Amino acid sequence: GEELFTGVVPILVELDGDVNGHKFSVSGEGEGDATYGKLTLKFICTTGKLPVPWPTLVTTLVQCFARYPDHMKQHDFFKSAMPEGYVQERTIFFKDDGNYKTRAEVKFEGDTLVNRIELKGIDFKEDGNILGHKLEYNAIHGNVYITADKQKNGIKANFGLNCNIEDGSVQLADHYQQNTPIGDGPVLLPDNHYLSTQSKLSKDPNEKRDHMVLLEFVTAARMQVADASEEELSECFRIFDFDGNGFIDREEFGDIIRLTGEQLTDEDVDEIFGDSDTDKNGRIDFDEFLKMVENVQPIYPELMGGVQLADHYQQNTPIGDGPVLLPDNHYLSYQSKLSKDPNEKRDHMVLLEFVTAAGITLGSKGEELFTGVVPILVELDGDVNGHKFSVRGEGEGDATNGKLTLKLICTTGKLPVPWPTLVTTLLMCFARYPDHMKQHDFFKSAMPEGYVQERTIFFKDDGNYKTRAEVKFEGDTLVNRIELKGIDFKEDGNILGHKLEYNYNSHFVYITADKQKNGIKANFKIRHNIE
Ligand SMILES: [Ca+2]
Ligand SMILES: [Ca+2]
Repeated sequence: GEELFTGVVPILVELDGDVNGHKFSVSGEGEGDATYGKLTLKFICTTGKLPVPWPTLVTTLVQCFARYPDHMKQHDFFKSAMPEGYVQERTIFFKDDGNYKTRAEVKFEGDTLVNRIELKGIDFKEDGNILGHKLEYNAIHGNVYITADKQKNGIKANFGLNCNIEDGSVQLADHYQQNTPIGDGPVLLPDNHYLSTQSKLSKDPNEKRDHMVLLEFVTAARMQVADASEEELSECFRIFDFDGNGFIDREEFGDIIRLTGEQLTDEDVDEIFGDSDTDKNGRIDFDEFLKMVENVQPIYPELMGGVQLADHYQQNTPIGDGPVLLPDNHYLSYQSKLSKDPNEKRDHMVLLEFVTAAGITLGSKGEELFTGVVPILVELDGDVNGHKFSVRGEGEGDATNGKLTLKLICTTGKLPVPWPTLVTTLLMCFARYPDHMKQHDFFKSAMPEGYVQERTIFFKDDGNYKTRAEVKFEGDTLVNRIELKGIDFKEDGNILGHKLEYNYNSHFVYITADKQKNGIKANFKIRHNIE
């Protein structure tokens, strides 16, 4: 292997595509600067209008221009295969839509680096997010997780790539990648690492054709525990250890490891657990966790990278004196979707929550009010660092499917904090408890007359929220009335400086009884993505 990438290199890109019978060609040109991990490319659809969104093609349309730091040069397969080049193949699975299969040759032709690609797409929905042009033209980013494939003399890569849908929600594209060298000469076969990639999409004002301008940065990295503080490694362990007992069990690992990506089978999970549990005692201690972080490269970058932790401490008490169910220990699995009503002019959040109860092995009263689609009202008054605001919401809850849908409006103008920081504050009564767990649903048992739900939320390296809510029925409407006080926030921090992404991760909320207050309590870590 040799470095023809020491300076600036001219790039050509040619793609021929067919997605659901819709043919198209793309031609691009630009420059690559590997020493700074930089590309600049202008891409043109030569066949008129592109039948798919430009952001779906970014990854298909030259990773040999990655910046490999000096301590990682021995892991750069891409450059080592030059000038003869490599074959890059992918299958890209769009969530709830079709897939692309791609085959590219990336090689030198003279002193120009050329990417020649054929792409075939199938099973797309003609008015899906892809063929219906429903994605935003923003920016994409992600980590490309590389492992050696010694059998083919090359590498594999996987990564989930997110792209914003026009309604503010997120489209997932699951990438499976292979690279093999075109020639016979030696190549570097790397230890597990990843490419940290940020893509900037824009337009030329002077270009009439359907096109994309791309500025892109690609940097090689490898997670090492030596490069994180005790604090950070402890935080990361605690994401896994969500029952707070100091050790990671199999159920926990299964739950949390699947938040690092969508591409692990039940067997892959069993394997990682077995490999990490080096003393075979059925649990991952902290020393074992530290090895597991280096061996399974996605863990720290996906759970902790670019994340703002919010530590929640919660307590729920019945308003009534009627008897309630106090549960054995268990947890709630939360998935959340954030979107925008395109006809609401005020600052607002549409929130969809999926919530199921789990974590009791296998071996009513105010249930009934939830049989039952139930209308919800939400009222919050807030004060964060002296900044007052009110939120008013309405929607529906469906406990039989663990589903709720809410539209929330800031009635005082512009919300002085990001909507995602209020998601947890703005209805655990709409969780679906399995039939073997119905005796553990405190939340429904307190209805009709309801419960108080208090929290303290600690934003790491920033201020905290304190909340008090009453959740009760008034007639046939379920009402959540909340006061929120926030203090000690930094005016240029991630909260008051609005540097949190408009999306939401999945979480497991461990619930325990609090018999002395005749209720339940819970503490859990929320993970807000930064930017
Ligand atoms: Ca544990
Ligand atoms: Ca162990």
